[PDB]
Amino acid sequence: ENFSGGCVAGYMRTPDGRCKPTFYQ
Repeated sequence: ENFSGGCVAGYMRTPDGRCKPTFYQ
């Protein structure tokens, strides 16, 4: 439900329609 939408900072915006965290330590 509403998978995409407004994401937060640090969440790479995939070019398909999703959000992924980029906390590479």
